[PDB]
Amino acid sequence: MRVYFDNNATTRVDDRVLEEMIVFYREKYGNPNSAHGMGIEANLHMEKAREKVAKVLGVSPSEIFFTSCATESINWILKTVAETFEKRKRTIITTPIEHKAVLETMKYLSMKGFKVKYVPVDSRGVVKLEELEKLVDEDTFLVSIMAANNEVGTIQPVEDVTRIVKKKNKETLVHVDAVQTIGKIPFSLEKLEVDYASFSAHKFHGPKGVGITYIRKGVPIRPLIHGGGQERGLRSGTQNVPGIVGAARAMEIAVEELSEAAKHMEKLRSKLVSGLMNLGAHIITPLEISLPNTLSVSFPNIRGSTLQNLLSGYGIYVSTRHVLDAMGVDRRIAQGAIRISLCKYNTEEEVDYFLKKIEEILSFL
Amino acid sequence: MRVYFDNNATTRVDDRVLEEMIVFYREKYGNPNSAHGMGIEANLHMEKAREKVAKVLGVSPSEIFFTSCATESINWILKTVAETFEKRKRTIITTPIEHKAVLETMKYLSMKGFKVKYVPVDSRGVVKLEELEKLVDEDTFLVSIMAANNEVGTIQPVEDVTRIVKKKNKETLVHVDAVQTIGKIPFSLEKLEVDYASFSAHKFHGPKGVGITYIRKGVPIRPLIHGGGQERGLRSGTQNVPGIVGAARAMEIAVEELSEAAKHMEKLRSKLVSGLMNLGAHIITPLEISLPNTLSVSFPNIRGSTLQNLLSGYGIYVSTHVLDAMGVDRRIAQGAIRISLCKYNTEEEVDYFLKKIEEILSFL
Ligand SMILES: *Cc1c(COP(=O)(O)O)cnc(C)c1O
Ligand SMILES: *Cc1c(COP(=O)(O)O)cnc(C)c1O
Repeated sequence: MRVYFDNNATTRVDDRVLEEMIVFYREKYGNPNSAHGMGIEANLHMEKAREKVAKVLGVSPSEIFFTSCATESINWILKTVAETFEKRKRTIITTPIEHKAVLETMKYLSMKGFKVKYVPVDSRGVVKLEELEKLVDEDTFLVSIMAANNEVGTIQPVEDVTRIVKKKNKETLVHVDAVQTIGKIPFSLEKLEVDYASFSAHKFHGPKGVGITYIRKGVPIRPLIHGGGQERGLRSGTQNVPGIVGAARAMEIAVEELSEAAKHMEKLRSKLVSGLMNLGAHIITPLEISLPNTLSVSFPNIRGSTLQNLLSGYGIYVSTRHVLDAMGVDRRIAQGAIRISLCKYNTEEEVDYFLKKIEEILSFL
Repeated sequence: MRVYFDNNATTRVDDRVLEEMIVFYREKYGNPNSAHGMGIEANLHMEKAREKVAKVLGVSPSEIFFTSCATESINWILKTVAETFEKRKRTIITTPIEHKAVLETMKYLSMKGFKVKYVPVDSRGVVKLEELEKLVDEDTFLVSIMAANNEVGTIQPVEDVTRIVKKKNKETLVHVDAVQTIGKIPFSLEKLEVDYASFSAHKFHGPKGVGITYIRKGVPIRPLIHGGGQERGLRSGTQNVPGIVGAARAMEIAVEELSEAAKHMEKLRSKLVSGLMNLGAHIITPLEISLPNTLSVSFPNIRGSTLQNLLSGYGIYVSTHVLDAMGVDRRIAQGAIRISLCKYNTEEEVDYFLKKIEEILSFL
């Protein structure tokens, strides 16, 4: 049996999404910027996708931008916003549990002369709100937080972070890496009061090669990619129409089936939690404040990679750092840590299979 | 019938290409950076794609990088190469007929304090070699030239350009926007001696959302996209595996059938040229030094947009600074439409095009 439990790394495209995408590869393949009939037709569907994404997120179509991935969206926002504040402001705040897309960009901005401060997180991986309040100063133009951690699944208090940041400095902008939200926990930007947000379609059964960016009307931004003038002149290059259409459909389906999908994942996760603890596993993920499909565990007596390799040999796929370290997790636990991440298509039969095979693997070791 | 003559704007994905892509959406959907079996499988196919592209272009697999589009590649190269020369060198040279991906990036680098020089082109759209030799100096760290113009089709003397540039300053790097080459004219980087080149899969029956970048082993480059470490740490973000696999297969097919395709397109283009000239059309495209599929024509006293609009109504798709750089008269420019064929266009479509465009000219 093939058991894919690494959905936080990427997901299989939904059959409904793929079907819609094929139309744009085979029939409506026009360039959305062309003034002719096939061009206007492509542009129509691209705009319909943008509107569908805006509706799901609760924002205006004009605030939705398409990129090649969330990593691009993140580089774009962090780097161009910084660029608009050069000579004026110099302080940026984020957390040490952010994805490398954010961290490596912050590392780059540091080299360029910016001051990046890191708000620590507690042992459950939740940002320390009291330390955040202190770190935010008048020279702070941007705060970048994630809606949920990809490795351990810890959900962050975005609303409190936004409220606390605005009270300490009304002008500070907030960016939310919202990649792990869609289809796992509810996420609307309608009343969230953030300025920028990043999403990746392949994390919610959408295709790879497509990122989604929310940029609040009027906030700072410049092009990371200059050229033909696509995306209101802010991100040039021919738009990945098939991808954009699939991604929008994927987002809509993910949010529409959220309630049922979340209950189901939460249920499969509880079966995994108990079955693994009974085999000697330490649970790293804080179950009460985490994505319902995510479960980071550890068998301290075994290297995570060794466990990962053996599971893969049995047709079971899981994944295997800077996050656990920031959480104060013991090095021995971190060394044997593996991440199990479900999707709406995972079943109880796969969980039973996973528990049975992992027990065998463990007895041989 | 439906006649798509706007292949230089984008093309329909080859059925053979799409068939391969579908496998990566449905079955082999692992993250190529994942350490497990599905990750290894995706990484494997992604590396095969890289090798297939390297083989086609005559370079090493380690010199091939995948992006989201040629525009991203162009931004990546121009912006980060310039970044490495900050406070050292400050002059960049390009032409006025370059695609906006290049011109807009130059406009940005100019605003950032770099000195951008523009080598003029002749009335046929060919870069003036004498002026190039003159403009390149010791402060010139990079020269960006296109292999062929997308609007009028003019093929540029890339070898001469590189040769002239190296003799004047052996340290100057050369980037070639090679987007309009693949599947239209032969293009190998094996003995070309350039440092960077950009390609766009959707211009050769590959998917949209995929760019191919050639970076000579050892030349300057920094990440435009920082993050997880993908593409040798030079371009992060989860790689578009289905697209990469599709783009490589498309490139392989395009080049493998270039000989037959280019002759077929040239035959179709000549029939179009004669038919259009026998209707009063001025031919803006230099037939002697241009892509075999491209034809920029203009009817006196008829706006290109109007002509394009009517052609579209008849199920015929064509498109409407390059002309300004070539010295083309305003009136002729305003009437310009661009016809661009692909290997799948037919003689039947050309006849239909000629018959309907005449009918249209009578109503206008
Ligand atoms: C996957 C992920 C990213 C990066 O997505 P790419 O699609 O690879 O660009 C960024 N942030 C988080 C939280 C992620 O899970
Ligand atoms: C189409 C084109 C580009 C841009 O390609 P995108 O895929 O839209 O990034 C760049 N240069 C030339 C010559 C082109 O024809």
